[PDB]
Amino acid sequence: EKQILCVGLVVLDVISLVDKYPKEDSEIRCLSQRWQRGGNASNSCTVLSLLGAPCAFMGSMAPGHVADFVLDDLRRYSVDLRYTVFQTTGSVPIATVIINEASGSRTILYYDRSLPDVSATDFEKVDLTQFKWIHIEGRNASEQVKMLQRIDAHNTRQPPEQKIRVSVEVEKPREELFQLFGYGDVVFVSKDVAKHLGFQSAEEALRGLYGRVRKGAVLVCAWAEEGADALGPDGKLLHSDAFPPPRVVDTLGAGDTFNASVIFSLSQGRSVQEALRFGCQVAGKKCGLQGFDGIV
Amino acid sequence: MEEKQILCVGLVVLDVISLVDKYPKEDSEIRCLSQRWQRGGNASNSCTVLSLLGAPCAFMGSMAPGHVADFVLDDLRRYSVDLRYTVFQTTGSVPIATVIINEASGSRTILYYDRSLPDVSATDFEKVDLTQFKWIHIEGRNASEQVKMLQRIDAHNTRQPPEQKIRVSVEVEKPREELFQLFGYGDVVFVSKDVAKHLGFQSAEEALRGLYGRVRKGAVLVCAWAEEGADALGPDGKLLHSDAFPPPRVVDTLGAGDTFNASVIFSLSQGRSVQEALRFGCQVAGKKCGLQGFDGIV
Ligand SMILES: CS(=O)(=O)c1cccc2[nH]c3c(c12)CCCc1ccc(CN2CC[C@](O)(c4ccccc4)C2)cc1-3
Ligand SMILES: CS(=O)(=O)c1cccc2[nH]c3c(c12)CCCc1ccc(CN2CC[C@](O)(c4ccccc4)C2)cc1-3
Repeated sequence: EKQILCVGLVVLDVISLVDKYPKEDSEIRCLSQRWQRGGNASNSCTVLSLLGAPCAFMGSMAPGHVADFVLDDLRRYSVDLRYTVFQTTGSVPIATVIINEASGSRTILYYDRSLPDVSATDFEKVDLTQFKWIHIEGRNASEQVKMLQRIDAHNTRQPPEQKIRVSVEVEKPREELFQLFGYGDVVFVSKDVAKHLGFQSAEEALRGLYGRVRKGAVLVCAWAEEGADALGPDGKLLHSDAFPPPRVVDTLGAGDTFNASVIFSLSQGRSVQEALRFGCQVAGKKCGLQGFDGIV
Repeated sequence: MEEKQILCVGLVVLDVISLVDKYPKEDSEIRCLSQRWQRGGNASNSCTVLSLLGAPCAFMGSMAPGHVADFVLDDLRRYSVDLRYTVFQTTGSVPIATVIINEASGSRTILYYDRSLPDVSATDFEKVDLTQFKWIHIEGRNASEQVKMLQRIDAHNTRQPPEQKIRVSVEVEKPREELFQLFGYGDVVFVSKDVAKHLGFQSAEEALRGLYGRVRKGAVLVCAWAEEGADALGPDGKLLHSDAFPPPRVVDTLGAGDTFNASVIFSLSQGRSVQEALRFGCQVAGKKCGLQGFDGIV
């Protein structure tokens, strides 16, 4: 059966759950601490798996103890490991995450490991007949554009029913990533990217950036407690309010939960308006739980 | 018979250090300057310093087998710390502490995670042949069990001539009510600035005057107060002081308190006066604050 492919990076999150944000130069006792497999594309596979959609993860990996944890973690979620790109240099990146249970905040201290990125040559090895949807987490944009051109070229030879749907996420405010707006059926732009571009709402960001998307594409922008908006070729702005839980305890991976839920809903043939609502409902539910498991 | 060792009873921690250029704002993503794995724990860090200073030492702590235990045991072993009294546990794991070191300000922020590792009990301590040690330092943790260990040392000392008596030090570093009974034990009592402030004291002198009535007859109460230096108070009621010796650039204060304690113990265990030991404690700890880790102190 056709799967959803997620192309991105896997990070190991070292999470410290606290009752208050630590003051500089103090010693605080953690409520709990845990290891969790992170990374945008990687979190989206976890959510797609929990929602019941067969999915695969394509990312760079370096052999060892961290890879054993990560691959074992993916296996627990039946996330297909076929396209794992093993590297001979670098390590899996580690992120230190402070989660403030009282405010719901997540603070990340990121450590780059010098792990080589998935290249266009690595992607050429992917048998595209096995996938109905391919999601690409924007990172090494010049290589990723070649991957997207490979998908576009495959799609020209397929009937409309057999075309692979594509989504791209532009989550970091890096100039190199903005070329990715012109690719994919669904383009996810983060609130962080929108604010760095001068936009003060999801609606402003969509109207201001729609000119950059491919003909027929849907541009999506989640705006935390203000909910999420989308804009398609008909010019109709779509919106869903946020659905915050009674107590916000964990926002780590909330954006990834939203993206996976929108992809899931759209792949099942739901409207963009239904997909936005579903995204907000699942991410909102996630924000009231530690991790992802409790969403189901 | 060989030179007698200094035994440190405490816990070994794995420090997961994030070196940063600024203190992270809540809900933001920051890139670390570097990240490293370092063996921590108060008594464990004091062993590192005693070893670097050249004093033979031994560490008694709980351990759970695994990758973390292999890293911390190999690290202690590189410092020739005697580990024959390591208590291997069948439940729990070696604790992990997340440390944020702000290179710009010289701060250290600790997020500590108790990994349900059982503590060293009084029954575990009963197995220690005390004839090996000239000094026993106890990092306050499971106080009711530790009080029994201290009573065992006191009982051993009643049967020994004054030259053969084992000197004892205790550290009360965490502001936990259970630990305050430990002030009544040991020849030397270390009280942290954190404990003193939690108890309402605003200076080392106030803390020493305010807490001296709780120490054993003849004990020396010691309190280091970061950039204000360190003070000590003994049975004559004379408050002793050393100013701090700050480095030109304060880069790493993680384990500075442990550097001070080990240096004071080292100095007193070598017949130096309390005044000489305070000065030495500030000199070594002040030097440590100017460098990442402990090795550069020598
Ligand atoms: C798809 S979605 O569901 O729209 C979504 C996607 C991505 C991220 C998201 N964040 C949040 C939502 C959300 C929406 C519902 C839950 C929620 C409640 C409260 C806050 C606001 N809080 C969270 C810490 C906070 O940002 C903070 C900052 C600094 C100090 C203390 C707290 C202030 C955000 C969200
Ligand atoms: C045995 S000892 O040597 O007395 C000692 C024992 C234990 C801890 C120690 N800390 C420091 C010393 C020290 C003494 C000399 C070096 C020094 C210089 C400057 C500061 C002050 N800095 C360090 C972060 C700081 O306290 C901070 C607080 C909040 C925000 C940002 C930084 C502001 C402390 C020390």
